[PDB]
Formats: sequence, C-alpha cells, structure tokens
Amino acid sequence: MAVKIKLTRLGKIRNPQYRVAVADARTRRDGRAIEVIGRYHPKEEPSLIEINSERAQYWLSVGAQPTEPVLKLLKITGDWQKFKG
Amino acid sequence: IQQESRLKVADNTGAKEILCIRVLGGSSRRYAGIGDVIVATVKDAIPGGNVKRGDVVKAVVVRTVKERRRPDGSYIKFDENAAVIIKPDNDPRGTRIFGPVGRELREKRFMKIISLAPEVL
Amino acid sequence: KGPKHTPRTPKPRGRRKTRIGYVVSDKMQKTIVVELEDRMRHPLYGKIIRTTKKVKAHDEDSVAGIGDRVSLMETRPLSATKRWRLVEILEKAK
Amino acid sequence: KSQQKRNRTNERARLRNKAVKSSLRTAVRAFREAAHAGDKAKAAELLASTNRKLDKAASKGVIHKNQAANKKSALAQALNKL
RNA sequence: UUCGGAGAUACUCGAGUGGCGAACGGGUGAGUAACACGUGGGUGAUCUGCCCUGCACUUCGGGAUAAGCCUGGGAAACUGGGUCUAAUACCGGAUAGGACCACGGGAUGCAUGUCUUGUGGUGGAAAGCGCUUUAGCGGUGUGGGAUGAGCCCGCGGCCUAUCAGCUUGUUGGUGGGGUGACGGCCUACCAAGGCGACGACGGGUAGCCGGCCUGAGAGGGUGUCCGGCCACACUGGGACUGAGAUACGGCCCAGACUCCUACGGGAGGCAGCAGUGGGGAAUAUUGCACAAUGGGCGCAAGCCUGAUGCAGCGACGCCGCGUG
RNA sequence: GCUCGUAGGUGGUUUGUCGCGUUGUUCGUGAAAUCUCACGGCUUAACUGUGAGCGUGCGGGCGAUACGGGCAGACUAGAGU
Repeated sequence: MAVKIKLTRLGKIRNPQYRVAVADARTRRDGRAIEVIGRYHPKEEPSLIEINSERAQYWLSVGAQPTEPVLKLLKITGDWQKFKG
Repeated sequence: IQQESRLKVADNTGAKEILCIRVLGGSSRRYAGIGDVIVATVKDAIPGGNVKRGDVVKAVVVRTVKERRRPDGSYIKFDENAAVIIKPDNDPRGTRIFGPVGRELREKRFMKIISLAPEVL
Repeated sequence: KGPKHTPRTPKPRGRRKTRIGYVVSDKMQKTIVVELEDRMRHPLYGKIIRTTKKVKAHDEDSVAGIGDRVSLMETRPLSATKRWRLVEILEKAK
Repeated sequence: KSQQKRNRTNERARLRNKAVKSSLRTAVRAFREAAHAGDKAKAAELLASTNRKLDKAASKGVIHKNQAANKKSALAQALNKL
C-alpha cells in the first residue's frame, strides 16, 4: 500500500481527458484522490499537458511513485529533471 | 415388532415417529423382521414436511433391537428400532436416510435404500 | 549527510473538551456520577431547549460532595466508557 | 486450485510458531515458579534466556514486539517485587 | 550420433522449493436501529510490510528436506516408505545496541506525559545474486516522513407506550493476564450499583451518505446508476498464515443440497463476466481485445488482467435531424 | 366534569458579574463528480470540460455584550402574609 500517481480517464467516451492525481495503488481508477495536480489531454495539442508543477516536488519528496506516462509528462515539463537536479 | 409399537423414521420426509398398525406378508403375522413392511400412522411430524399427523403410510423395518440371526451365524443388534417410508411401487418417498441399515435386504428386493446407506452396517 | 539522525518532528497536540456540571453521586468507588447540562435548538422550530446527559467522573480521589459544580474532561476509556475525569472543584454546594 | 502451496507453507509456519510459543510459555512458567520459590538469581538467568528467546522470536516475526515489552517489563517488575 | 538415440552446454523451461500478491480489484444489499453511516473532534502506553529519506549493519556456521530416483496404496481421489539435493528456505553463534526491559538522572508536560544522558541486563538478522561478468539487483536494525487502517467520542439522521421496569460480567474498584492498544476485552477477589418517560428493555420496518425527483422555498419523497462508506459470500461456527482476512475462486468442523464411485470412499459452491433454469408484468451478447488506462511479479523486456477500455439487443430513456 | 399539584415549560424592576446561547471576525473543516453562474469542446444539443459560486453546516482562535441564560446581590408594584 504505497502512494502512486495515476491517470484517471474521465469524460465522454471518445473524447475523454486524464485527470492527474496522487493515489494509492490499492484504489480504483476513480477513487478519492489524495489531491489532483492538473490534467492531460491526448487530443487537440500533441500531448497536451496542463500541470501545476508545484506540489510534484513535495509528493515526490515524500516518495510518491509515478507510472510510465506520468514520468513522460514530468519530463516534458522538466519537473522530473528539475526536481532531480 | 408388532402393533402399538412406536419407532423412529430414519428418513428426510418430515415424519418423526410412527406407530405399527399391521405387518404384511401373511395373515395373523405376529412379528416383523428386517426387511418387512409395516403399515403405520404418524403421531409426531416435522411441521412443513410431506406427511402430516394422521397420514397412513407403509414403512420398511431396517433396524431391530432384538438380535436377528443372520445365516452364517453372526448376529446384528441395534440400539434402536427404526423404519423408512416407501411408496408402494419400490419408490422411497424421501431422498436419504439417517444412519445405517441392516443387510438382510435380498428379500426386500429394494436395492436403492441399500445404496442410499451412509453405511450398510 | 549527517552522522546522527533526525531530531524530532513538531506535532502539536489537540484538546480535551471540558464541561462544568453538577455533582450527582460518588457512590461507585473512585468515580462520580455527574449531570451533564447542555442546550440545543430544534432543527426546524428553533426553540432553545436544555439537554441533560449523564457521565462517569472517574477519579482516583473523590474530593467533592453533591451539588457542587465540577469541571470534567475527556480521556481514555477505563470501564463502561469512562471518559470523564474530575479536574476542578468550583462553586461548592450550600 | 493450484495454490495449495499457500496452505502447505502456512502449515509449516504455524507449526513452528506455536511450538516456539509453547516453549516460551514453558520458560515463563519456570520464571514465575522462581518468583514463587524466591530464587531470584535463577529467575535472573531464566530472564536472560527469555531475553535470548522472546526477542529472538520477535525478530523472527512472531510478534510485533509489544508482547515482549509487556512480558519482560512486567515480569522484571514482578522480580523487582520478588 | 542411434540416423532417430544421446550430451542442460545453453537461450529457454514443464514440474518443483523459495519470494510478492492472492485480504486490492469485481458483485450484492439479506441482516443490521446505530457498533455501523454522516459530520466533526481525540487517538500522550494505536498500528502502519511494499515508497521516499538520514543513519548503522551488510559477518562466522550446522543439519535436514521437497523436487528428482526406487517404491507402496486406491477405481480414482490421494497417499505411505525408502533413496537423493541446493538455496535470499530452516536452525544456532553477535560480530549494531538506535531500540526492548529495569534502576537512576537531565530538558520539558496535566493531555492517562514527551525528548535526552548514565547504570545493569539484553537480542535480531543480511545474502548473496545473476548480469550489461559488475551496468545492476540487492539484504538487516533504526530516525522521521508519507499513506492506509484501527480505537474512542460530541452531535445529527424511521415507527410503535395496545412494549415501562431493564440490569449480576450488569455497575465500580483492586490485582493479574491478554490485546497492535486504553479498556470487566478477559480474569481471581472485593463493593452494590448502573440505565430509564430529556423514552430503558422489547417489537416492527430498513444498508447509510454525497446525492436523485418534487417543490417557490421551507420541507416532502427517495437513496436506484455513478461515487464514498459499512456488512454478506450455500447456512452456521472457529482459527491459522499474514503488514493487513471474513476471504466469491483458502483450509478445518457442523449442516443442507447436487454429483462421482470398484459403493470402500470422495469432490463441489456463478449474490464475478457471459450463460441456463425458476420466479414473475418485465429487464441484454455463451461478443472482440488488452491499444491506452488500471493493478501485481520481475532489472527490464515480457506475462496475466470477463476490472477499466470497445462492440451487439430494446424508441428502455434524454438530446438532435429528416420523412421535401 | 372541576380543582390541586410533581417532572417539564415559563417566569417582574434592577446593580455588577460569567460570556454558556446568539452575533461579528479569522483559520481549518465542509472531497470529487453532480447543482447555479460564466467560459470553452464534441458539426448543435444532451453531454463532457474549465473556472467561479454553492457547499445553508461544525471545531479552533479572535472582540463586544445588547437580549436571553447562570452565578453574587438589591428594591418594590407582582404574588403572599
């Protein structure tokens, strides 16, 4: 039971978006997220990122473990690299 | 076993205890052995069963306390007298029995209860 | 980096709610029955009415009589609920 | 199903655990007997073995050490009484 | 190399030991009348493995054994015996002394006390690994974080007085055990209380809430989908393993109901997806796949995933366009 | 049917007091989705999405004390003798 960062599929069927959130691995796809930090869209803008990039450093400092796509988003923002720097 | 004898019904019908009315197999027959048919009434019964008090039904003796001589010299003795209800076409009314039955069932010629036995003796 | 370890973490504690009630009876050996007086409005009509409850003032030394005002405070359970404790004697009975 | 290994290994674990626990309680019995007789020195030696047995098991994960704390602390105080 | 049998050499790998999880996830709402739920507080002697992080350790050994081989049993289920074997398995040495215990002390509490030093006792693991042949994977006790959970508590949320006397484990204390833990939780002794018309005990009815519908709103009705929380898993009961079980796909007992049998003796639990039957006015495809997402193991690739993601049926219901 | 009277309800003039109630402020809380509003996206709509609002409500802390309430006390017309 460890805190991870998941991408929650929300909205309508064929044009959904992904809510960015910190959550325990033992939760469901749409559970009571600990705190939501931004959003993501797969359409319109190529890899549309809308991330606060403020608390990520905190939650990572606690030890939150993001998944693959989350790492990619963090790298596009530079938050992964800036945090690790 | 003869008339005015109460005994337990070792089956899952609903009847609890029956009273011997008349042994079949011959006029003026006094006593029944293992495998004999007894006509009996119902005095105690499970509420909601398939048989109510006052029902008259045939039942087969499968346990006799009084020592019954088996051919080869051995004897079978049970702590209790009991019988199983059967419809008059070799068709046991219930679906299973409670406990063992005797082995002298060749003459009974109802080779199903012997198969429902959890333990033939 | 330091050869020692983390000193401590500032964790301020909470509170223990206090109510001042009337002494009812100490006839229970190290615990006193106290009347808890309160007051609340009906959700709709709004009339202010008083509420009366009973509590178990467990204490290791009964130092109060009857009718006295006493300050009670919440703690860990001890017996059948035993949350209230005797703290202060005030406004003693005539 | 094909997960009977869960059962088998549970059997091994519980077997050894409760065997150990029985041995612990046996030692406790001896210590308490030393308290009744008054052989404090023997109780001290047995308490040392208890220290090398009780916490040894706790380090093997039998308990979460709270039982060790209650038992060693309370009984050490009992020995302080006698 | 028999030319259709060998050499694990090895990528791979049935089977197997060991490790993770299998307690999440999915479904349903019978029971439950407030323990639960909601809300808000406390949780100083409440826990909190897998994550992050600072510190220290990261040593010395033994024996057995499954697997395998031989072998017995039974129809099978399934099992005995003998051989044979390693290990991040088991076991014994500390080779940490934070921490556990006790005494005493220091800084600092009323919130039943936290930090810190000394005195005496005092333990624990860890391991080694394959590999990118050293890129990496690791492993142990701790500090504190973080998560989650537990405990307690105020208040609130049905009907019935044609149920008003309920209460000796009850009420309170001492002591002891036990518990992750305060706690008549348990328990020896002692005391005789405790609840109650500011509705006891009892009956009936019911999963609760965010919320759905109505209504001008106050309120009413409702709480179905979705989402959170709680309980249940053929019925009942109990416990282990475990960081954490009531746990649908785990065991054991009991019981019911099905099934197998060589009749001796055994096996099973769709209130999970779909599906069948029944019931009834009535409620769907034995659908495709794991692409993304989601979860687990593993260094990772990779594997699994009837959850999520997509499709099919009904005008089953909203929105929207035609039928010039 | 009438009266009495218990619990409970209710309670005159007034000094000062506590500030419980109430009020004002502030912090936290009140999850998301849903609802209102405003934007924006699916060819529009429904729908989804963004944001604000709403979240009527609790605790904590902060000021006053009117009124109520409690305590301490007084006067007197109330009531009574």
